[PDB]
Amino acid sequence: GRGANMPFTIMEAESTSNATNGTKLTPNFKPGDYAGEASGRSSVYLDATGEYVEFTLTSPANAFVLRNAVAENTTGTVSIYADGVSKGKFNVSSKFSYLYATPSTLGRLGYDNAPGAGLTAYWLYEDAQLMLDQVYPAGTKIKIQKDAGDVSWIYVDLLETENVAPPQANPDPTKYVAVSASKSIDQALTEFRQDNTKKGIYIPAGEWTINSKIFLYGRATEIVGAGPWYTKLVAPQSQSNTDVGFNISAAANGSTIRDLSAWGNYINRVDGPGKFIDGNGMQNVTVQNIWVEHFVCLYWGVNSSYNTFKNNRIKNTFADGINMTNGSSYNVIDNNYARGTGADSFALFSATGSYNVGNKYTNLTATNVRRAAAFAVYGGSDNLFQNLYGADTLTYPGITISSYSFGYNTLGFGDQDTVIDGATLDRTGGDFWTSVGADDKINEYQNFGAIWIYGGDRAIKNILIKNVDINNPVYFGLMFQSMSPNNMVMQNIRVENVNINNPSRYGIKLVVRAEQGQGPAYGGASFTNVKVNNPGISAIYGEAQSPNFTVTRVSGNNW
Ligand SMILES: OC[C@H]1O[C@H](O[C@@H]2[C@@H](O)[C@@H](O)O[C@H](CO)[C@H]2O)[C@H](O)[C@@H](O)[C@@H]1O
Ligand SMILES: OC[C@H]1O[C@H](O[C@@H]2[C@@H](O)[C@@H](O)O[C@H](CO)[C@H]2O)[C@H](O)[C@@H](O)[C@@H]1O
Ligand SMILES: OC[C@H]1O[C@H](O[C@@H]2[C@@H](O)[C@H](O)O[C@H](CO)[C@H]2O)[C@H](O)[C@@H](O)[C@@H]1O
Ligand SMILES: [Ca+2]
Repeated sequence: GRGANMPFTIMEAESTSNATNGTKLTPNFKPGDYAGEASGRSSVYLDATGEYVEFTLTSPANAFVLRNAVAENTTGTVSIYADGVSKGKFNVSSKFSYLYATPSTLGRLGYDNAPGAGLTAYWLYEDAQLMLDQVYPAGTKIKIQKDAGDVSWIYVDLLETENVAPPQANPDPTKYVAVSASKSIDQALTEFRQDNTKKGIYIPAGEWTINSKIFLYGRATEIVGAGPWYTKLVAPQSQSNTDVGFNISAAANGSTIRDLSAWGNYINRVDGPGKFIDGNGMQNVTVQNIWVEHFVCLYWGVNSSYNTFKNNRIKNTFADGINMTNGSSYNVIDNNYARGTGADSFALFSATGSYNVGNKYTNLTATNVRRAAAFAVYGGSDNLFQNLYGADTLTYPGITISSYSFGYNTLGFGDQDTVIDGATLDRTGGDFWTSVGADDKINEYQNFGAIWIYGGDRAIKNILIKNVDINNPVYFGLMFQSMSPNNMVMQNIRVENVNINNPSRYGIKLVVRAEQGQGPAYGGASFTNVKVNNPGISAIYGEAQSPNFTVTRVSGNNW
């Protein structure tokens, strides 16, 4: 029960509770693979008419999201049945999936949408959303079945089920200017700004074009939809990579955007444009119960403080889900669900104001991270990451804790703890970068544990990791590394109440030589009640070869 508390239930297609006459994939950790990229590292392949996967509802549902893979450059249907009776068709498509690179150019993952000579397809899964005209009770058999006229083949990865309430009306037509078939979002906002009795705008159920960046100014503005399944803001879908959404000027600090969805038209990553909400320096803004897809990011804060992002769904983006940078402090990032981000799902990048401080990243779920980490913290002071669920990273840790500057002006970690408290990390880690001349070499890449503690070129200190379960990480549970030649001494690094279950290589790795010119870790870390269970090779690697690093076994360690 770690992570976000969402109204939808997620059921893996391959669950043993699901009858099927299709083909259940054996798991692997390979990017560019229909198993490796699936939630749970497996899917059920339906490849003939009449092949099905049968789900059983554990909670009532009238609405469904099917994560699936179909052929490149295709659209079509797959059928849904309730208790053996056909009830509709999902619109399945690869419009937003299939991003191309090569095994040695994973730095391009997400950027390049066109197939080409010698190029491998990655980011193979996408989603289909469907609402049915009845609430089906728990115990209903919901069958996904490939009938005549459906797509030639489909990998079924998981099903979201949800009991969606009826749409919520305009809270008060005399205070919220309604968008309508003949009144645009921009026109409603102009009416709002020019009449001080208005609190904001209401966007009814429907599909509403957002073909521009919509600027909020004048004063604090409320933007209220009917619910994310009902109010859909849609980037022009015959265009691609249009920078649309909202941009909140300082005059509109204190605004609220809630209860709606935003459907972008990005088909690859672009660096600069592409955040659904822009709000450089924004303060006291609330973004609540919105569902956003196919943007580069939901939000990328820049000295943005005292904001609240709550109850949101961030799916299938081309870079970070939410990042808060360059002084962003005292933000509440609470109870958000991310799946399929294109870079760090939830991130905090501290830079020069000296540190990002006082942020609370709580009750967060980040899964199917298509590049980089589920959670990432780059420097900062007095920031909390609490009750996290991360799973199924393609290329990188579940949690990155790093004092590398990336060339920006930053002091690294500060004098108050950065705390990871309560986290479950399932099948996290992966391959990235290169390992030429590396120690402990198993392939052409650097190899990443579920949690990466990386001392870079800035101070690495005051890190507390506690109450973490790490299940079946690709390679390692905890991976400690110091950048040479800087050799920053890690101080006050403590690990408490951690279970590392079935890591394929080591429970703990102290990186001895990541690549040519690099050396072992500097400083130390303490371990209290850290259990390593059934490691593939050994509980800990690198201790005897890291003479500048002290492992302190306080108590309760079985290694
Ligand atoms: O603060 C660093 C820069 O952040 C943003 O651009 C990011 C870019 O550097 C790269 O990391 O990709 C992400 C996602 O597309 C970009 O958001 C700002 O746009 C840029 O002005 C900053 O210098
Ligand atoms: O050195 C410049 C690059 O630094 C970072 O990436 C490092 C990478 O090059 C390799 O050496 O591995 C280390 C980790 O062991 C990486 O941190 C930046 O991420 C990259 O953008 C720079 O080009
Ligand atoms: O061509 C636009 C769009 O069509 C499909 O998605 C539908 C979406 O437009 C509408 O708002 O909701 C429908 C029911 O949930 C969706 O099926 C395609 O799936 C999508 O790729 C495409 O952009
Ligand atoms: Ca699955």
